[PDB]
Amino acid sequence: VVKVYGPAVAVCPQRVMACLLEKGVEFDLVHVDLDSGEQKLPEFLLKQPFGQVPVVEDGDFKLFESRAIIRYYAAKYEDRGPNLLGNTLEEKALVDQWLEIEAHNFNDLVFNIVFQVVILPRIGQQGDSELVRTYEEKLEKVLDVYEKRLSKSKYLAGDSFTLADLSHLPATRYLVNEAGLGHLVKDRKKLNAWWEDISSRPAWKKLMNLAGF
Amino acid sequence: VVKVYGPAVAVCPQRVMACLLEKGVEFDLVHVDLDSGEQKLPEFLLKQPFGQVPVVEDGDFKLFESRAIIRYYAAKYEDRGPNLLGNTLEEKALVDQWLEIEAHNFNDLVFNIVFQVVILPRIGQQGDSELVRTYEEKLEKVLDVYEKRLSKSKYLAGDSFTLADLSHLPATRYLVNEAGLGHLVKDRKKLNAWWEDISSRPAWKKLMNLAGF
Ligand SMILES: Oc1cc(O)c2c(c1)O[C@@H](c1ccc(O)c(O)c1)[C@H](O)C2
Ligand SMILES: Oc1cc(O)c2c(c1)O[C@@H](c1ccc(O)c(O)c1)[C@H](O)C2
Ligand SMILES: N[C@@H](CCC(=O)N[C@@H](CS)C(=O)NCC(=O)O)C(=O)O
Ligand SMILES: N[C@@H](CCC(=O)N[C@@H](CS)C(=O)NCC(=O)O)C(=O)O
Ligand code: NA
Ligand code: NA
Ligand code: NA
Ligand code: NA
Ligand code: NA
Ligand code: NA
Ligand code: NA
Ligand code: NA
Ligand code: NA
Ligand code: NA
Repeated sequence: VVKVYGPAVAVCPQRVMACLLEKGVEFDLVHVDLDSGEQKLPEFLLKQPFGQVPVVEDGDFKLFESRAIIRYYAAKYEDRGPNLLGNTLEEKALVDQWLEIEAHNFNDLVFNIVFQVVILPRIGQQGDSELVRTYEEKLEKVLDVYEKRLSKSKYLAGDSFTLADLSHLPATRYLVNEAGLGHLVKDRKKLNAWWEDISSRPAWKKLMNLAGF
Repeated sequence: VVKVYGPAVAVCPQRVMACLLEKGVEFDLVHVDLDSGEQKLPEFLLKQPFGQVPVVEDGDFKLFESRAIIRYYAAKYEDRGPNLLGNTLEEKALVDQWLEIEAHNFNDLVFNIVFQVVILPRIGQQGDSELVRTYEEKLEKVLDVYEKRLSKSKYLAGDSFTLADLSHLPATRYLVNEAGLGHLVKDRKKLNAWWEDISSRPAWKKLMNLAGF
């Protein structure tokens, strides 16, 4: 049984768990207490040498980097559950393109925002609201590209749900709830409909029930 | 024949071209003048809607995000030239892990450094040396993990050269030349040997001959 390391509430562990749930892969969650810096101490650095979560252990196989992990499990269990990768090399490439868009254009801004608005106040530090503003204005321009895409295609990589969509679930939820920036999605009709669809999937609802969201 | 858009000198176009050269894929380079902001104007935004390079056009197939592109061509031409992906799903996962390490842990720091040290002075702006210092200190800690890995494995993802190594070529060259931070590699014996190996590959030398490096 796969072991997943990290808090249930954290974005990158959730990305992994969402894929495992979609693919029907049993796992055991091992909390790592990011609040207290457990991920930076020697025991955990033997598992993830950059001191970040998640890592997975699957027998004597060990893997980190959330987007590497979801690609691995989507392939290992391709012929079960939803096709998350695409079939043809061109379909697979479009999944990869929209993962790459998620991982930089989108997530660099969303993380920055959530870190200032949500993470830092929890440890007694004021966020930099002016900086958050700059991220918000960049993110509107990124999401205008999403809206254009979703006007043409039901999901990001084509007409079916894939890893590309899945990878957005955890951070987007924080963006539109805890960070108070739901307008970024609600202002964009196709994006809003996409969000209400993907975030209502049974695997995601199960994970949110576990996490308390 | 594949069309690749972007300057020959730029990092992400070079990442793509390195893969095409390794795989023996013919291409035509279409310069995009980043110096003058061509990538932000309407004509180019029809090709890459985030206003960045590269994009590839391969008949009526269009793809952007450099790491999506190199995965596509490594798969489309798997049975020719070097195996860049790995064979087993676990080998492929380790390639993906080290691509993910390149794409965030490594490249976020190297880009930041090169932007301040190299890009901004070329447009008449002083870089923020204090900020560059902070990046340099983070990057030493990242590269200590690389050194540990390369003590155990010839290349990053295993005993052979893969996409994981390839993806580092363009930015590392800037880091150790134009940015003046060659000590980051030279200080680390296994990393230095890895660098002198991968950057001497014939495909890379050909590309550097084209680019003027
Ligand atoms: O330093 C931290 C500590 C945390 O507990 C978390 C951190 C950073 O980042 C959060 C996070 C928030 C938003 C994102 O887009 C993202 O990639 C990660 C994570 O959920 C939880
Ligand atoms: O705004 C720019 C303009 C550019 O011409 C370049 C930019 C940014 O980034 C450079 C760059 C430099 C270092 C990197 O690690 C990286 O990912 C990209 C690129 O080579 C060339
Ligand atoms: N590129 C990594 C990012 C991992 C990451 O940022 N993890 C966060 C949780 S979402 C973390 O461990 N934060 C605490 C820290 O960085 O100290 C991946 O995708 O796995
Ligand atoms: N995530 C993108 C990054 C592309 C990117 O940053 N491209 C740079 C060149 S290396 C660019 O176009 N810079 C100019 C700009 O951002 O305006 C990819 O990997 O393709
Ligand atoms: Na990780
Ligand atoms: Na990340
Ligand atoms: Na304001
Ligand atoms: Na698009
Ligand atoms: Na919890
Ligand atoms: Na691109
Ligand atoms: Na990038
Ligand atoms: Na100093
Ligand atoms: Na390692
Ligand atoms: Na040139």
